[PDB]
Amino acid sequence: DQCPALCECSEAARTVKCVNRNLTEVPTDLPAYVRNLFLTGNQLAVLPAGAFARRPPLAELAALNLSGSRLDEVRAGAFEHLPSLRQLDLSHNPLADLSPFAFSSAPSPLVELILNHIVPPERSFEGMVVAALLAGRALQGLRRLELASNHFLYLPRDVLAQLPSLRHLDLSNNSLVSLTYVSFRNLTHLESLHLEDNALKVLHNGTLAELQGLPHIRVFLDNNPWVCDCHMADMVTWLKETEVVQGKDRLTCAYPEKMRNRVLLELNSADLDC
Ligand SMILES: *[C@@H]1O[C@H](CO)[C@@H](O[C@@H]2O[C@H](CO)[C@@H](O)[C@H](O)[C@H]2NC(C)=O)[C@H](O)[C@H]1NC(C)=O
Ligand SMILES: *[C@@H]1O[C@H](CO)[C@@H](O)[C@H](O)[C@H]1NC(C)=O
Ligand SMILES: *[C@@H]1O[C@H](CO)[C@@H](O)[C@H](O)[C@H]1NC(C)=O
Ligand SMILES: *[C@@H]1O[C@H](CO)[C@@H](O)[C@H](O)[C@H]1NC(C)=O
Ligand SMILES: *[C@@H]1O[C@H](CO)[C@@H](O)[C@H](O)[C@H]1NC(C)=O
Repeated sequence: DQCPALCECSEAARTVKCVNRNLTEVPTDLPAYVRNLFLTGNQLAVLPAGAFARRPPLAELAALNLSGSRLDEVRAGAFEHLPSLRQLDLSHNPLADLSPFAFSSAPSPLVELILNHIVPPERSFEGMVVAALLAGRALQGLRRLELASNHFLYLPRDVLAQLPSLRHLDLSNNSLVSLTYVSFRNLTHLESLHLEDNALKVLHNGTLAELQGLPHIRVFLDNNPWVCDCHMADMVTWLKETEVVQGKDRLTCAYPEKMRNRVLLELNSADLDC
């Protein structure tokens, strides 16, 4: 019941905030009632196994925000003994060392995992993150996954295949160039796909047909360097026909120079040349 030093607590809101206080470790005496825990703006460095494990357990803790706390290492079992944990945010931490077992018929309770801007200053980083996502099949109930701003070069096919509860996937502000060797064909449950601010030049017929087949999907494609040549014709025709693209009026050509900033929806065959 008390409230740890350097924290603010509310029994009524079941909320604990230990924010911008330069904590170097997770407080040991958190009250058992906590449902929402904010540990942002600190200097944690490393989160060890069982960093939140207590007796009695924090059995009500459902939302945990560790954003912007200079974490460079998250070790195996860091989140163990948190049977109610639904939402975890590790964004804006330079995670050089994310254990493959950081998050792991007995799946993790996690539903939402927010991992934006986790890439440390320049062993594949994307590979390390994917391993942590897929270890033990622990992330079965995961419905929302955010992986913005990570310098990722590819859309990881294994994540789409092996997290089939996913409803929301954010890969905005990465460096994706192509979707050619990834299939969206069977992603029934996928409701949102954020691909804004990548390096995509064009979408090909295969991709377009796959997306068109999904019952719930909303795709975000703004601020990519689209190339308005003859290879763009299928995508322009699709864009005119589709309802799955959000804010489709904003999509513009980056190249060639004579088409720069032209709206894709307005383009006709005579504009799309090679
Ligand atoms: C985790 O805590 C952070 C830090 O307070 C929240 O960060 C804010 O996020 C909003 C929406 O993305 C931004 O517009 C703010 O400017 C952010 N502030 C900072 C300092 O980064 C973040 O929303 C929290 N997430 C959850 C799920 O609690
Ligand atoms: C936390 O650390 C930074 C860097 O030393 C400092 O500027 C800041 O004042 C500290 N925060 C608090 C609340 O004292
Ligand atoms: C986009 O990504 C780059 C690379 O991670 C980053 O430095 C920048 O802050 C990001 N933009 C936003 C809005 O976060
Ligand atoms: C969806 O299709 C991919 C191949 O494109 C396959 O690996 C994956 O298992 C499929 N998903 C399900 C739920 O069967
Ligand atoms: C319905 O709308 C909400 C808010 O726009 C969204 O989160 C959800 O993904 C949508 N659901 C489906 C099934 O499209």
